[PDB]
Amino acid sequence: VSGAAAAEAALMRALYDEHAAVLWRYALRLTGDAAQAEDVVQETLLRAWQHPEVIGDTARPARAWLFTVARNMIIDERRSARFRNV
Amino acid sequence: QIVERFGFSEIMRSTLEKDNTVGTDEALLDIYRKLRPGEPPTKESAQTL
DNA sequence: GCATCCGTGAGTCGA
DNA sequence: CGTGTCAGTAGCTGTCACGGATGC
Repeated sequence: VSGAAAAEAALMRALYDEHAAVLWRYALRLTGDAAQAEDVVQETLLRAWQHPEVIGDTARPARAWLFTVARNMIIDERRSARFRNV
Repeated sequence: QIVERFGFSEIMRSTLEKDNTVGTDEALLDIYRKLRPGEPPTKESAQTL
């Protein structure tokens, strides 16, 4: 029903309230730019929404998966396009 | 013990009277929510930092 | 109705 | 491309006069 579709939004908002700020701090240390940390956070939680396998098990820490995804994103930003211009 | 230590001055009495929250596990979470906002405040998560 | 706090300004010219 | 046990800024206040919108 429609409540089944609203439950997914409630679940995303819950994982937001529990992981967004900590992931922002982590990305902020790895990059040093807060405006970049916000982008990393948005993209990481977007990939979290696209993977129901990470949001299914609550007895397993999804925070570590979030940190790993953010780390890979940040190291991908650190290549050629930044290399020349930054 | 706070009244025991800072009793010789009336400004500290007024400080402890005008205080908002009381409790060892309460002011700790207050400091947590004013220091690292946007995070779930656990007694031990603040006891750690 | 007023204390708080925010935002504004703070010389000119040099190799 | 896939990602999955702790995993969490640097820096910093050593400016100030002044006016008026903002706020308990």
